Amino acid sequence: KNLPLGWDGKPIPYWLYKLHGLNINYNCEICGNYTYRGPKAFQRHFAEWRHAHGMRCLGIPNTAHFANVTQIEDAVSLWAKLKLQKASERWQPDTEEEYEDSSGNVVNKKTYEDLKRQGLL
Amino acid sequence: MGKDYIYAVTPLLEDALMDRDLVHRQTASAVVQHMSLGVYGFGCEDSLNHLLNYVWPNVFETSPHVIQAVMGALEGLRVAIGPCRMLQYCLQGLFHPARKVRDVYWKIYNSIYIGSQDALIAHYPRIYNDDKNTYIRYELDYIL
Amino acid sequence: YTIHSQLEHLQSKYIGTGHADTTKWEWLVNQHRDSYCSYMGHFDLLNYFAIAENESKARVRFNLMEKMLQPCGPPAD
Amino acid sequence: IFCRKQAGVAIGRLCEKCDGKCVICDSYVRPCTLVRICDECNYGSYQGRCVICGGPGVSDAYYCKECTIQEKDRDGCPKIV
Amino acid sequence: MFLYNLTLQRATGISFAIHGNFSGTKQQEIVVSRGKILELLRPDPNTGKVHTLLTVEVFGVIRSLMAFRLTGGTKDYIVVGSDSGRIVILEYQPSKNMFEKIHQETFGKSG
Amino acid sequence: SKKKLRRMNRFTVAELKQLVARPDVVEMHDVTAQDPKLLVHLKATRNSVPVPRHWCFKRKYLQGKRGIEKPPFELPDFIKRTGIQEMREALQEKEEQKTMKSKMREKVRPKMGKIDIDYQKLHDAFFKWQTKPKLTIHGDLYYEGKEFETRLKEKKPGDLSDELRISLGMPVGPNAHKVPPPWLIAMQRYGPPPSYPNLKIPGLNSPIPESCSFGYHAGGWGKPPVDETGKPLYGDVFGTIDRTPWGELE
Amino acid sequence: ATVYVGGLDEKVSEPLLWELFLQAGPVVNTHMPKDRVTGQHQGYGFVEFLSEEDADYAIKIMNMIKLDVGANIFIGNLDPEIDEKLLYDTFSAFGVILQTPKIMRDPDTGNSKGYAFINFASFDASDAAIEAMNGQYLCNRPITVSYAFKK
Amino acid sequence: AAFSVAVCRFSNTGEDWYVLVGVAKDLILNPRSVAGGFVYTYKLVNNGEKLEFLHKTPVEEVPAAIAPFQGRVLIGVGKLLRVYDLGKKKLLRKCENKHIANYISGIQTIGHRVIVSDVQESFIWVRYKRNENQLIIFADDTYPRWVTTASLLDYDTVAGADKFGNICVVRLPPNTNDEVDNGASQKAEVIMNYHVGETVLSLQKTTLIPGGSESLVYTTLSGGIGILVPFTSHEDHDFFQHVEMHLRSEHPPLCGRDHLSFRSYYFPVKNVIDGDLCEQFNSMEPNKQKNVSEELDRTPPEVSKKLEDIRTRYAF
Ligand SMILES: [Zn+2]
Ligand SMILES: [Zn+2]
Ligand SMILES: [Zn+2]
Repeated sequence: KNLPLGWDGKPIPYWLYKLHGLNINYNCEICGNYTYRGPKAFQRHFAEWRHAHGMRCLGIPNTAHFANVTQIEDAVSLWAKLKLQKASERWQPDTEEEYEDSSGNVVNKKTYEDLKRQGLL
Repeated sequence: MGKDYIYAVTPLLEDALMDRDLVHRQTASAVVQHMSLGVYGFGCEDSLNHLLNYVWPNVFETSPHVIQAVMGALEGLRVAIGPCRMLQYCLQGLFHPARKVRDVYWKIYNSIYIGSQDALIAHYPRIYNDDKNTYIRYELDYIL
Repeated sequence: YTIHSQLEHLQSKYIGTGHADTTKWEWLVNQHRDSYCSYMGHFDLLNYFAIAENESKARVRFNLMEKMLQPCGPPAD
Repeated sequence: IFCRKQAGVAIGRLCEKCDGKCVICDSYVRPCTLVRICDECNYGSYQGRCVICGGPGVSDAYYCKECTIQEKDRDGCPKIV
Repeated sequence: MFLYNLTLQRATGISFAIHGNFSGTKQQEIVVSRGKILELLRPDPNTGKVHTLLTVEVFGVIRSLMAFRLTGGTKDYIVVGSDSGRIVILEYQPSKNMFEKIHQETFGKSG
Repeated sequence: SKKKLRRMNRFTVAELKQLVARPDVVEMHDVTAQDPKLLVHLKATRNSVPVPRHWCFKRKYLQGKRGIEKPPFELPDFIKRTGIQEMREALQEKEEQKTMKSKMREKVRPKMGKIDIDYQKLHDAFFKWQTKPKLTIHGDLYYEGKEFETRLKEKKPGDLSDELRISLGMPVGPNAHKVPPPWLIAMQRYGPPPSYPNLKIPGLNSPIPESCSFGYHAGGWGKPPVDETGKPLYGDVFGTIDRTPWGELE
Repeated sequence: ATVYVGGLDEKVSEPLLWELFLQAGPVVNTHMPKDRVTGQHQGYGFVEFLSEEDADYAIKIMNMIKLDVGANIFIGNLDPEIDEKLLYDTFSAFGVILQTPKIMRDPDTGNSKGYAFINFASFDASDAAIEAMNGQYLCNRPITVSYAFKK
Repeated sequence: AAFSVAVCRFSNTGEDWYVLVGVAKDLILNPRSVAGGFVYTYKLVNNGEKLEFLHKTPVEEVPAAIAPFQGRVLIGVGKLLRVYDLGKKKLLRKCENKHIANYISGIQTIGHRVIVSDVQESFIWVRYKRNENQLIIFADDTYPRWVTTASLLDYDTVAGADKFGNICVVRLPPNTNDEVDNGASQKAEVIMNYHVGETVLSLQKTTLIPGGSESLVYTTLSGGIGILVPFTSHEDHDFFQHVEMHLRSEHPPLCGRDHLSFRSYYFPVKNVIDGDLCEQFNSMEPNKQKNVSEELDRTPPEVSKKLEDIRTRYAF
């Protein structure tokens, strides 16, 4: 009858099964097309292992920002803009930190040290 | 003269606001109400914040006495703790999917609004303007 | 529910309240009107704006009370 | 149930059963300000009655200092009619 | 910390004014409003110098100020609408040099 | 059906997650809300405080606390100190032993002033030794079982306890510095964390704690882990104004 | 990631367990899901350090941390610098200890000459432990363990 | 349009001062929009008695605040907090931080800490780690405060004004992990809250009369000037505390209001006594003067002298 387990390993009675709503299945694509019954079960799975692995091998950490995004192209475009924003709000001294040469004209830190230690500055 | 025993009493109310029964939480809420109205203006606002953390979860409740003492605790706590803190507690559930939660938050925000509708003018969030409306308040961010 | 007769009398009593279905438009427009009524009432934010732009108190309050009519865009639909 | 048709300058009064409590807060202490009622719940056979008992107006309905700190006393005739 | 708050120089800017015989005479008095302050000056006709007779605190916001004379009396009451839910009625006592509250009517909430 | 066309407006959780500027918030039922762009901007505002857990649940608020057994409330120190509890315990045991007849006999001939506890003991507790309990700042609603975990988020390595030292084999007190714990031993032996590591071990990846001892017996620092060329395992395992408040009471 | 907390100490609380997990690296899980009857520690636990090499070196470090048919094993070249509970936990990784390690120390002083004997659970337990520590790394004088003699 | 000024001497050069001026370009106010900022340096010559122009570096935004900081200058340009050092072609940027919420209307900095003060969120404590040369956040506030100007009271305490009336004092908790690497890590607390009554446009920590103990001068936007002055003894403190706690009750304001609620208009009062209500005991009536000074069981002489002298030892 497909009746889910209890602690004492029997069928769960029907009004209780309806309450818990096991009928509803969630296609988690990250998890090897794993598919879950039970909604909070589904949700905790996002921090469960199979989802963790899925993430690692996706090439994107299991940080919360993607939890409940289950399709992988959505995940990659999401983490794409997220990447863009992290690189934005990083202060990178290479392109920001900027140096005038002696000659009254300015370059960045990088190029300053570049031409500095390749024999002019 | 509760500004003295407020500290002694808090860990007992937090004790009884983590469940013991309906009547347990109904009564600890009444105590919070009266402490707040007594300690209005003496700076013991950290303690009433701490007890907000424990009273606010009972917001979804049904029994008339229980939810009623809860609402009373929140009016007292509104004068004593200020209306920013309570508008922030009431922000996110104004526009919630559900309707039980939308309704309780609009009940509260109504009572927070009626009394002290005029502070809130400096407490409202910043709500961006889409295409065909203007929603930011540029009045407030003129520099000077 | 006679409580509700009184309570939508309360909605009729206090312009700016809400109910569980209230729309972002009514909410933010009511807060915008209230903001205006208080910029007028408090004798000093008026100096703040009067001085921020180069206007004068009559100019200031006339703008404000004109804006009070459709402050946050046109309506919802 | 409330009258709440707005306030006035006519004081309210208490029967002797109802003697002592605030009108809403149901306190027994530290009353600060006097109560006022509306003309409509002021007239006639309702002159000098108990806002709560309906009994004869003898003692003065008052306002618990909490009710005045929260200004729940600025709404008008709260008569349970 | 524990602080004590003191004002050395009152607010000077003027927001509202009324003119009336606020001392019953036909020497006229002027009642102006600073921010949270009600200040009364009487302009001497001799030199043309205005003496700032009475400067009082009201701890509120004066949003509206208007004098009025009763039908035939010789005094000049003040009606002040401020930011409490009240209308207030004021008078001058030169004998005590003080504003006096005749009546007081609540009609709503503060702010 | 019109609710069903708005239900076709009922966008995808990925629709949301990609649209939104702050994606941490987006949750399950967010989408069935009449105005999810608002709802999410709100939930991503500063300082605001999210709905309790338990509106979904079928069980009421703490009917889940139902099961367990719970220990009675624990007084404040400054109230125990004044020694009330023992007075009350003694009176309790007395009146639980006494029998009905003797109870009424004491009703009619009272033991007037059996006990005493003087003032200035009380008045000094409440006015001289009263102290700030532990409070939780804005936002941290209590939910069921929250106390189930006493404290956390000290990911710091140096955090040691005295019972920890004792029941781990290390020292308690001024020697909690000069005592490298038994885990710094294999820190020196095979390392710290592969992808965490941002912790340096004292005497193993950090320098000598104040007056530490180099040596290979019990009670020393051993070989500060170094390469064969001399550079340590990491860091340096060997080791190579006017903050006065303005308004303050006397 | 998943590490077997063996010789899992009874009262050595999961809280300080996770605090040591952090003081070593990624404290992500400290769990000793015990008997459904007892509540005390069940001899083997799962400690997850979400980085594999983190858990590896944390394990190399937190090993040896001081948490009758002849099932007694003789253990010499003995480290005199140990304590009772720590030595018992180290011996117990491969079995119970029905007698804590009795260190055959001289009585004139109270400092040992380097031998002991320990009643473990099984003879195969003494076998495995004495094998993994045959000549292997003891505290200061390398271990040398095997089946014990009878006195 | 020039909106910010600072006189500084960079240390690569010597004691040749330069004036820096923020100058925004082509602004609108009620929409918002700008064209762009420019950084006017002048060499402040004639020992400091006339400026001659040096250069005007273009920049992204209305450059609304400039601060001399450790041989260079911190500059708020809208959302950016960028650290600048000097050339005479233009001005070259040695650091940047990009995490400030909206718009940086103030920078006040102690020997090596920065208290940036944005326009809507708050004070935001920022750290400059020179050797890595980073600008990194460690502690900010828990409220929104539209600040108009802030002041430093110590190494951990900052006083703020606000556009709506208030002054507050916010203090870092005593144990701040100064050097490290919702939207923050650890935050500061609020230790006082006062509704002055008018927009307060400049605070300053100062002493007036010689040997007078320190003070806070606040100067509003309506011709008001005043001071907030500490207490040295719970005897003083409790005294005026009770003085006014009775004064509210028996001598309420004229204009209908309640004093507690007027001074806690926006956020409740905390640790400030209303010297201007206390100083009203003088102009009170003998009957009430009695009643209250008898509650204090001091004589109206005792009260009034203890009232006057506290202004005596701080101000005039
Ligand atoms: Zn009442
Ligand atoms: Zn009526
Ligand atoms: Zn009655």
